[PDB]
Amino acid sequence: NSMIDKFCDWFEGEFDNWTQAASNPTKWAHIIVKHEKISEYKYHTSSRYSYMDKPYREQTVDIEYVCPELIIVHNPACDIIFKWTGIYFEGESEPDCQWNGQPLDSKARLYADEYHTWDVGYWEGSEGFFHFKKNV
Amino acid sequence: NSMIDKFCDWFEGEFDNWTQAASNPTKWAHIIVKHEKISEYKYHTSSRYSYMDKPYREQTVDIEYVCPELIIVHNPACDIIFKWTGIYFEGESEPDCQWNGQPLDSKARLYADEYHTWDVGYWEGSEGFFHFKKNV
Ligand SMILES: [Mg+2]
Ligand SMILES: [Mg+2]
Repeated sequence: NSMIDKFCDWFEGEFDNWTQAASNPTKWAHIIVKHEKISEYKYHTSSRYSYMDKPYREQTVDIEYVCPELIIVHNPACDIIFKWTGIYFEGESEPDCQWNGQPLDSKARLYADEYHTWDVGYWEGSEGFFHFKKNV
Repeated sequence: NSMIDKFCDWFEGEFDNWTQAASNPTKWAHIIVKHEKISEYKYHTSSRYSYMDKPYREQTVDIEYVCPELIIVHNPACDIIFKWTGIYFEGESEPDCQWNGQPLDSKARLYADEYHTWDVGYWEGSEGFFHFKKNV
């Protein structure tokens, strides 16, 4: 209503997983995710350890709408395709998803005030789902 | 013939500016540019100081053809639009070009065995044209 504008409302901002990290500091890094709006439907995305200024992960995305059901967070490296479930946006990487030469599988859940991400590399594997809460 | 396939032939590979750097080492860094083909019309691009393994600049691009005259090296951060001159591909950044929050102006020339680049930041300025020669 429109779906893409609602997505962008939820998607934009700064998120961090303090509660997750603090609750098991030896398992989960404390990471800050920033989705900064450049233009309408254009965001600069980045992830950083909270004690660092420089992100370890960084790119710019276009937000595309594919009628009727889909929101695509687009980058040539890896599109993430979101569907509205009735409660949140559920996202999954396209098949050809790669970071920097490594096949990647990504999942994401976008809520009104949380962003959950799940990234798995062919060789490097994964830690599981990060739970990022959106900052005020 | 087709123009986009010729572009991709010239664009793909590894380039470095040894002669430029060596000739004035206090002015020009020795940098290696790699254009690695992931898929048809899909490349992973990176620039690194030659003594480093990790690039300082890194992204994935889609190669798009816009009939009749244009080749677009696409990334949501900054499209570079190339025209065939009769001798080489001349490239210029789209107006909305940004790296990571800084307005950027980019120019490039793509030859059969060289790649020249020119990047200017709003605040940081520029060094001028880098002269990268394509490695065998
Ligand atoms: Mg793609
Ligand atoms: Mg664009």
